[PDB]
Amino acid sequence: MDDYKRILITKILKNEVTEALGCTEVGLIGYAVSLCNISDPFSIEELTLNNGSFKNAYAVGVPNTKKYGILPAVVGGLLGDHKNKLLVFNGIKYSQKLEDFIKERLKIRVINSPLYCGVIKDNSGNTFESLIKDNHLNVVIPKINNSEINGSEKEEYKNLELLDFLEYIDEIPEEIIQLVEKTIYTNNNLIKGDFLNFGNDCLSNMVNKTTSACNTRMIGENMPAMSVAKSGNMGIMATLPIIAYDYSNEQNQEKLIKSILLSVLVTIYATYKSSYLSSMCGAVSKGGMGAVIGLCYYKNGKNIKKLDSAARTFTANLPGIICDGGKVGCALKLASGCFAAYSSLFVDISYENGIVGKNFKECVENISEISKIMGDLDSDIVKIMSK
Amino acid sequence: MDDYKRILITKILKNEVTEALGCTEVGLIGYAVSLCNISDPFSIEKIELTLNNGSFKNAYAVGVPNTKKYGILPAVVGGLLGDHKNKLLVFNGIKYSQKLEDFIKERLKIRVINSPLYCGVKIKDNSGNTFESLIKDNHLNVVIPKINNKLNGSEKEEYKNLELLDFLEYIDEIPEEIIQLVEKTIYTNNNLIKGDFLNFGNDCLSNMVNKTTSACNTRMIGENMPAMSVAKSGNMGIMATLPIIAYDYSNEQNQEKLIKSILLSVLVTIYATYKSSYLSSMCGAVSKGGMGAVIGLCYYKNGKNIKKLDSAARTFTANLPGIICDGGKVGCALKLASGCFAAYSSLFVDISYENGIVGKNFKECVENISEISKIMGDLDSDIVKIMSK
Ligand code: SF4
Ligand code: SF4
Repeated sequence: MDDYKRILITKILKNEVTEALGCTEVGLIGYAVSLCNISDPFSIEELTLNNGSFKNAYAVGVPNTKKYGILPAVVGGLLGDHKNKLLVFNGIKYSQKLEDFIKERLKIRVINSPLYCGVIKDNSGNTFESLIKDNHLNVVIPKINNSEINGSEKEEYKNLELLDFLEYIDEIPEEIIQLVEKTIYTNNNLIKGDFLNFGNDCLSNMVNKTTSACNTRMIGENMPAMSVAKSGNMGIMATLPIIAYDYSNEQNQEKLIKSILLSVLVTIYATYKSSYLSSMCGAVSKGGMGAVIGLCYYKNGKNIKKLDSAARTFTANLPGIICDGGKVGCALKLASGCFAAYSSLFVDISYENGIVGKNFKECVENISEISKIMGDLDSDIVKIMSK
Repeated sequence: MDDYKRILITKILKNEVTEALGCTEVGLIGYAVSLCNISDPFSIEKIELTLNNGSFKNAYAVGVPNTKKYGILPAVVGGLLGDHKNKLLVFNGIKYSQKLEDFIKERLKIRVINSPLYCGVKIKDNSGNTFESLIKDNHLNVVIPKINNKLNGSEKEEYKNLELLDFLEYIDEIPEEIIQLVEKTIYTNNNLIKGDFLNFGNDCLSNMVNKTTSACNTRMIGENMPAMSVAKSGNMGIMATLPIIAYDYSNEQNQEKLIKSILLSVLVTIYATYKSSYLSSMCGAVSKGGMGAVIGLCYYKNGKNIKKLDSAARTFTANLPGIICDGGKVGCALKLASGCFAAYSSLFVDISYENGIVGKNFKECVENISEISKIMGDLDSDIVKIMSK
């Protein structure tokens, strides 16, 4: 209908929906290490990360290494090129000898701060330092210019309503339809085998597929994930429950496309609302709100009261949860999210009950404010993991 | 097993496992209001209820018995229509009058404070008379007027130094009094099941979530039915017992096995509560009762297996940590439902200790969970600040 709304939503969809090869933090570490440009990787005789980064990278698989941790990311950066940027681990040939070489020399130190990735000395004596700072991945020392969006457009998207999202998925551009199809493609390709299949009912398949794709993204497979806001697990949480619900129901193409589009709209909105960093698991919360709105739209159509009830039951169900770092166990958390979505399709919770919001907007507002309240917990998380 | 261990375990089980009629916060509010002993409630000009963060949180959206209503204002009306001599049972035998609710709604000015349990009522009437009442610290102690009511640590600390092996050996030589306690617990909690709350199938976990949420919803809406509570947290007891009851209902139908598993669940729940010595806005009921329930479920499925119980604890710790305690509500049941999930998912998945906050065994898992609860702190003030809108 409206013009400014369609163009803003289309632009933000083209912006937020990207492809991230696995965990972004190991990718950033490898990119910084390749920016150090060590000529002979075996000639090395210095990594500084913030609490959240060290947490997320302590037990996550690095692409094309079949290993977990920060040392594989550093070795892959050594064996990578700066021109690949966040895809620094592409085309590499992992050498166990270089891993064993760097293990004795890689001295890592953690700091309490926002995003900070600062790196090495060689046999000759030369020292090469590099730094990547701020929430937006901005290189400060290699100065290699290279996603952002100005605040006015984000603010205009925050001023949208659920009705606007319902109207947008009825007048979808062809580029956005193909984007949704490519998203479903990338995230469905992440399903490899069984990870948590405990039945043949709908929620069984939902949990199975979601946990399998999350585990695939975690174990360091060389398969990209269609991420929203550079959080791949958030995109998995937003898309896969809806995919598996559609698989166990009508097997509808356009219906699933529209439901996932509304899910992504809700996810982008929630991420915009949760403007502050948080140690609360933002991926689970936001992706699950998106997924439950999409599932309610698939079940009841364009029904405002049903979507409000789903958001209320979700807010009452699984609010507040720790983001203890990218891990194989993260899949389990997403599994819980699936539950929180399905349970919200059959339960009504009054607005008075606790932190529950009065509608979709107020639910998202309350969840975002509580995420702001839970605050900086990454310091204590890193202190715990070190033991 | 050792003798001192068995005697301590029996004492602590008979101590923590009590019967709570629930809805204790609205009951406290109604009792404080009834201590004013208002003969004619309709002569009031302004009421001033003062609650602490925790009390206002837990009583904001809980059902009041014999009122069929939710909130603090129904509790205030029920206290006005009650007698102080009824103590916490001010709401028994009452006939709720919508007219008195509509009258008091215009005059009830509630104010929140940052303190331990505090319920102070200050009522004025048309004549000019003022009636004050106050309840401080524990529940049972009214200060205005001065009807005092007083509420060892060595036993708690000795219980903290036990191992899961002690709990496994105790459920093999159980005294008869403790067996009767477990059976009465199962009876009380199965009687709390009233209808369906989240039944979307006839499979095992469907029954688990359904029955658990049904009994929690029954305890929440203000029914005058007692609940077998552990550490006076009824939802904790439901979370610890009912998942095991429902898994046994959908599997082997074994009596002594279910008794032993629920006893181990209660042991693990009490242990987790003892370890989390500091207050937290994190949902302690879900966490502790679910740790008990998942240990009991692992004991029912795989028996006396240390690695199996370790894996269950690891997957549980990785699964659903840090849920909010946003006040006693109908939605609380949903959280408990999630707990069921968090337990069942741990019976078929192993999570390495390297994955995040997970500990190397059960003991370390509980220790990390307790430390994170201690770190999260109060936060209830901001919770009520959010709820007030
Ligand atoms: S818990 Fe959620 S936010 Fe934290 S690492 Fe896992 S997927 Fe990401
Ligand atoms: S939300 Fe959890 S901690 Fe809070 S009252 Fe309900 S069961 Fe207890």
